[PDB]
Amino acid sequence: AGRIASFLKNAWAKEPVLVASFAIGGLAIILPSLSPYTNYAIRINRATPYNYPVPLRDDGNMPDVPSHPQDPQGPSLEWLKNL
Amino acid sequence: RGEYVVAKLDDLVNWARRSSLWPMTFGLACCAVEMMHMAAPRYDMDRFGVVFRASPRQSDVMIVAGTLTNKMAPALRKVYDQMPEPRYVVSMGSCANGGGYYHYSYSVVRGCDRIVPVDIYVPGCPPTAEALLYGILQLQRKIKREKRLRIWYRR
Amino acid sequence: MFMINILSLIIPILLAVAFLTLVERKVLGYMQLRKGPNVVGPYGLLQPIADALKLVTKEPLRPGTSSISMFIIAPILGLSLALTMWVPLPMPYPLINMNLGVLFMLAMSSLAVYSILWSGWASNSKYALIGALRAVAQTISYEVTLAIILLSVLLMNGSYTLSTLITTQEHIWMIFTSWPLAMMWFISTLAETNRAPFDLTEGESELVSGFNVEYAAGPFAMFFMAEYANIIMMNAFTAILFLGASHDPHTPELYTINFVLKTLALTITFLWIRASYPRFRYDQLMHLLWKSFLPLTLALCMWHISLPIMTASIPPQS
Amino acid sequence: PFFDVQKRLGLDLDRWMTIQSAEQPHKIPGRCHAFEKEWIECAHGIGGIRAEKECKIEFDDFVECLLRQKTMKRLSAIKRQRDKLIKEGKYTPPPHHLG
Amino acid sequence: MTMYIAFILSTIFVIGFVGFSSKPSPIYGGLGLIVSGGVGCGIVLNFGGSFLGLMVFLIYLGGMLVVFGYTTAMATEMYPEVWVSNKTVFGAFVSGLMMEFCMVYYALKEEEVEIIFKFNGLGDWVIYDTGDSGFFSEEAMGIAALYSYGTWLVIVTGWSLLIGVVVIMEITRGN
Amino acid sequence: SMMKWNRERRRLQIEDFEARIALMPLFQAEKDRRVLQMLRENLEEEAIIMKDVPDWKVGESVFHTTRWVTPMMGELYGLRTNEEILSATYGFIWYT
Amino acid sequence: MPLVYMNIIMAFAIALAGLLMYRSHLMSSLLCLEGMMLSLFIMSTLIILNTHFTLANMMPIILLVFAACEAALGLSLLVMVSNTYGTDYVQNLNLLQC
Amino acid sequence: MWFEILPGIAVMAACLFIPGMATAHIHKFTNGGKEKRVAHFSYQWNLMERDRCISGVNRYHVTKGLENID
Amino acid sequence: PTKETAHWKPPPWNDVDPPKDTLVSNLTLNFGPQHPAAHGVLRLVMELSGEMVRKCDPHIGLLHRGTEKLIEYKTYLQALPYFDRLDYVSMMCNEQAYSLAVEKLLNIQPPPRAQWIRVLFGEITRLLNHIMAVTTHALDIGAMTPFFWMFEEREKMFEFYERVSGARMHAAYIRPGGVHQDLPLGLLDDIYEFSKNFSFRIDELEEMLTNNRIWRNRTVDIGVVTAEDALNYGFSGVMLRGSGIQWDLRKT
Amino acid sequence: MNIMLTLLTNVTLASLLVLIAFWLPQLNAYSEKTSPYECGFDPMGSARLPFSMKFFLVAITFLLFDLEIALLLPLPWASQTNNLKTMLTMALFLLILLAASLAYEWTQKGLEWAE
Ligand SMILES: COC1=C(OC)C(=O)C(C/C=C(\C)CC/C=C(/C)CC/C=C(/C)CC/C=C(\C)CC/C=C(/C)CC/C=C(\C)CC/C=C(\C)CC/C=C(\C)CC/C=C(/C)CCC=C(C)C)=C(C)C1=O
Ligand code: SF4
Repeated sequence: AGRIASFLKNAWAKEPVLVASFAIGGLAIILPSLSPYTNYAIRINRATPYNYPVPLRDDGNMPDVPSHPQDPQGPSLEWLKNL
Repeated sequence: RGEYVVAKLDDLVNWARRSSLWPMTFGLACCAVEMMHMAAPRYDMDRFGVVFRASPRQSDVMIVAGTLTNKMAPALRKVYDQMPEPRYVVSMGSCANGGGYYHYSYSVVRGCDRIVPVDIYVPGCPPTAEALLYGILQLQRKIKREKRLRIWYRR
Repeated sequence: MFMINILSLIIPILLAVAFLTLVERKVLGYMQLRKGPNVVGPYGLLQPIADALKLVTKEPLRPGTSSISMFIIAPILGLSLALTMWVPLPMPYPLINMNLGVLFMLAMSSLAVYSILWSGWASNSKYALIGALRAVAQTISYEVTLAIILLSVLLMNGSYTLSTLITTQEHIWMIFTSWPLAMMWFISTLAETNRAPFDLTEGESELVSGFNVEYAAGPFAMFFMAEYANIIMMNAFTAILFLGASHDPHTPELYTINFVLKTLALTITFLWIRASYPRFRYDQLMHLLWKSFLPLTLALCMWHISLPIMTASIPPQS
Repeated sequence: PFFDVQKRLGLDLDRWMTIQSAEQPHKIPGRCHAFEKEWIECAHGIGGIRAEKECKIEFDDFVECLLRQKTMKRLSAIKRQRDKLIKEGKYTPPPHHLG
Repeated sequence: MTMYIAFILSTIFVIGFVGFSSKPSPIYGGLGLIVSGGVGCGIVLNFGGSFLGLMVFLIYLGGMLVVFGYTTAMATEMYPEVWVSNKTVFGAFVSGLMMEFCMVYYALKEEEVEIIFKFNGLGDWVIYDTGDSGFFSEEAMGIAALYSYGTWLVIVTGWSLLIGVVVIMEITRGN
Repeated sequence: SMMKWNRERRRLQIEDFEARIALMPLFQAEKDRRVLQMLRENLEEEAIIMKDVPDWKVGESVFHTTRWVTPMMGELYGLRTNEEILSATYGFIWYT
Repeated sequence: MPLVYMNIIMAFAIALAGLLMYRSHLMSSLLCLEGMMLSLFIMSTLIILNTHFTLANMMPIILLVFAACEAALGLSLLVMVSNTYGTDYVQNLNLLQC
Repeated sequence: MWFEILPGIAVMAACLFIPGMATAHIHKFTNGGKEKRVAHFSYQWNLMERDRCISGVNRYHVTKGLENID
Repeated sequence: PTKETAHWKPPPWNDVDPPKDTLVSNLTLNFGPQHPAAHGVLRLVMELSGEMVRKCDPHIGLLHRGTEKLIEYKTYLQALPYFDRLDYVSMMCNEQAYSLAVEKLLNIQPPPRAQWIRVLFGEITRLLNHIMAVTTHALDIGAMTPFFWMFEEREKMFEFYERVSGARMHAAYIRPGGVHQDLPLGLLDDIYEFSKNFSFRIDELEEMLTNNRIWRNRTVDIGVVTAEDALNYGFSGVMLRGSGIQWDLRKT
Repeated sequence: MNIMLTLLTNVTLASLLVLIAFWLPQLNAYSEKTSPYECGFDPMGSARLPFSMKFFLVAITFLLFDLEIALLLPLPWASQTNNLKTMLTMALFLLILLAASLAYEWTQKGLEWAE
């Protein structure tokens, strides 16, 4: 209680650089897990098509895959536009 | 004929030397403090291209500032002997010029000339800063009247 | 006309370095109540010419206790690396679009040790042999901090393409995002160029000069040219890295003017710092970075690598 | 390996990189992905001292894809004969070979 | 003709190595290594290895810096050796020059040099591969995969560097 | 500010890429024809080259597999002009 | 196998000779030793860039990181024989005899 | 009297000024008024090579639109 | 063993060989003699295990003039300027010391105005000499600006020195039996203006040096001198006052 | 070509400067100039003796940190990966190991410049 607070105060006075570094570091690990946008960053990275989306051979009974690149169905990234 | 070109070229060279002489400080006594006053704001040696600070390897002029004792003499000799050409040595102060107050001492040489060639004799005890500065200007005019390549061409 | 562009890069940098030797003697003097050089031409404009001519026609003394090979090679390395390290700079259109320009230039920045060591040892003097190791330790121990600072800053840029750095800043000055980092970076820059607060190699009481002791005239002036070219080059690096500017592609001159103004301001800050501060001690000099700078730099790098992930704001790779 | 903990306790530790037909970053195939796929799927559950002879033609096709020893030697022979007869001067390369 | 540069980059690599290994003064071996590394950075670079070339540039021109750092500290003496001091070093150097010269002369005549393995003297420009890269450098992306697929590699390395600083502590501790 | 600007830059990159995917098929369709043109030109020319040599089976494939491989760039830019091969290999590396 | 492979392999062979055939210096020998790994580093990067071995692109730096560590201790050992013995000249390096 | 420094850096500014437009203008001079087409990836290099081939003058920065085709 | 095995001495039982020739050395440094960072003349033959200095050995005599031999050939009136040229940053203080000795021998006291002029100009000398010490110290440490900023004021002091005696440095002013001659008219007013203006630059120097991080760090708590060990060593002046002994000849 | 042309231009330019520097001026070439220098004296019998030192440890920990700096260099490319979570944890491991090596260097004297 008192000892911990006094030690924090002394560190903030004796080696201020050490406490600043330790603090900002300790944040650096625990925020990314807590933050609700890292999944959105994963979505950012998966969104970028570095290579060609090679099509699939059509044979019937794939309603999920759009027939045309202008078709409504299929993966969409309107969240990317709003972001 | 060749005098025109060689004179213009060597005039350029001696001007460049004249406006960029670099003192090798070397203050031994109160003459050092007066020289330091001469580099102070008021007179501002550094304005004329003189730089005051200079290692003995990169320097053009030695100011023998103060009394030169017997124990000092070998050190001053080794300093000047290492000084690159051109090397004009100015002696400031009655003590360095010859003898001084302590002329008839037992461990003080009776003049920097007996140790090292002196190019400009600056008198004063101490020579008031502007008198030193005037000696520097006299050395500058001496560098102006320099005919190295003329004598080479007319050897 | 490529070689013409090269020459238009070297030669103006040479005049810039030349007149830096005048602007420093004027700025310092005015900072300490001295008028500065104003006798050689108007306002001392011609003074750098005279000293350059003197040093060219000053006798270059051969160090008798030396192997001339390194006594000649070290100025070559120091000067040539300093100039070729200007090659990939983002002027509105950088001369050489090297995909790893920042890493390219950081790697070449480490090469100044390869002039310092040969100068300090080949000249074969006590001051030289001391100052060689001391300055080498300085610059190598600050190169690491330069490296992590560069990486942490770049983690928000996107890549090592140094032309896209402008595209990174565009809206806001990058210092607004990494002012704690830049404050270290700038200072480490001050350390790497061996300037009065952090020089430690001159030390005109116990090292006198450190590396440029026995060097005289021309090879001696070449190391000054390297030193006062690294000033401009690293101040320009910091200028683009943190002090961004506008660049309209239809008007390239605008970014050029803004960038040169930033470089001049930063160099004036260099002269400003040196004209005031005392000089570090080797003990404190390495205490400053090992004990204090490095942990903060590590923590800041951790912060600046975690930050783009949590904000879902990773910079574009291409 | 001597004590293969990798497949016993069930994880890859180094097998991801061992060969170049594995899942490369962003599907960047190797130079000889087809040949080494052929070789690997040829020699699977067969035994090294038995598979080295059945999967031979695949193996040297793989090695020639890696090094191009035979193909570059063929090119060297072609260049040799071309320069020889050009120096001794019979025909001229067609304009596609000049510009 | 700057065609053969991709060849000569290796060639200056060889004879800068021999003098580096000619057992001269330690700094002259260092100079040989320095020119060898500088010319080998071009060898990796013109093959497309921009990042790896600049990487070896940086780390290696720091690494020879530190091996210098003790050469003037724990390796100098009253009379440092010179690249012309010992007589045998010249013989080592010239034996360095004539071997690969004879072999390349053969590879220029027969193109089937029999030394050790099988080699062809028909330059190096052939062995490159046609293709593309889209909008990503293969080398950079591969070295970036260290933090996604290099699961074990970074772990074992970082552990080794920690153990390395520990042993560097302990051996030089001086009781 | 950097968060929003970097999101916009990601938007620009996906747009530029989408252009790249849009135009990739045409570049592929010109490239295979161009490479096959080099191969056929080299084959016809080398056929005349190899008539005199007693043992050189024309157009042979060193590979036992019948599957087509990407031409090794050597036979691509073979007897071609030295500048053509110099560009084809070291242009990207040498370009600034 | 083109001439670049010959050159770096041949450079490694003479590095083997130079380090292993000691002349009189320990520091220069470990210098030859670290040049050895430079030759191997270049050699390794060659095939890896050549064959589009995308993963193996990280092997050189990995190969690098350990190798300097060796030199990191090598020269570190060099000082420890040096302060007592005086030099790195390995001909006094004889105390351990029997 | 700080303005005495103003000439001193002014030429200095000009000294750093020249590398700015000189590289900027020459690029614009060389590439038909367009700025240099930076090729940071092999796709850019392939585009530049196809532009050079299509130009027919071995000059990539020469560009022809639909008027060149049917 | 056959033959050469004879020259194969058994190893010791500790497994440590008898420590070889003593290489312990501290690499003597001469640290001079020109070395203009000593006011120009000095020699320090230093013995150091690298950094921590083990044992120094200053060599004074590098500016040796036979002044103490020179005095007993001139009269006291002729002997006065030696003291002026003796400690050339505190001229009038040395002249005060010598003159006070002389007319202490003579059982003579200077007139009161002579005493007041003496103390006023001795204090101006004190200002000059302290400016010397602090500014040149900052120059050694690295600070260049406080040198010139206070040296302009030192020149202003030199103007007063010139206006009273006749030379800006070596006054020969304070003679036995009172000062040589009266001050010029208007000198007091100029002294008044300078004194008004001086504190605003004294504090200005303070702010640059006092609270600065690196001025303190290079200087704070380096080379402590014990108060007891200070006075036995013959230390005096601020050297004593720095340690803590309340002693000052001006008061006691 | 281009880049190599710039490197060639710079090295030749530098060599012309050093050639004019070392050849143009004239020297009388007298013996006593060769005497070496130390603040007025010569460096007695030193300036090549083995340098009994202590900051060797700082010099070597430089290199040991430089390897890890090389290891963490690929980060800007690495941040462009699909599995960002693993990259985050493992890069954080690398910087934590940096800090731990520095801390062990710290408490166990180490980076403390030896006396
Ligand atoms: C009482 O106690 C005391 C002490 O202790 C106890 C002391 O200690 C001291 C000692 C203190 C001092 C000496 C104080 C010095 C004070 C001064 C006012 C003098 C110094 C003044 C300055 C403004 C400082 C200047 C120093 C700087 C900036 C840096 C210092 C460090 C260096 C390494 C510099 C050393 C000098 C060098 C290198 C020489 C300079 C060379 C050049 C400028 C070369 C220029 C070349 C060119 C321009 C080339 C290009 C030319 C052209 C024409 C371009 C075009 C050409 C083409 C080919 C294109 C004292 C006095 C003291 O009282
Ligand atoms: S001449 Fe006068 S001021 Fe100069 S040193 Fe001698 S006594 Fe002192």
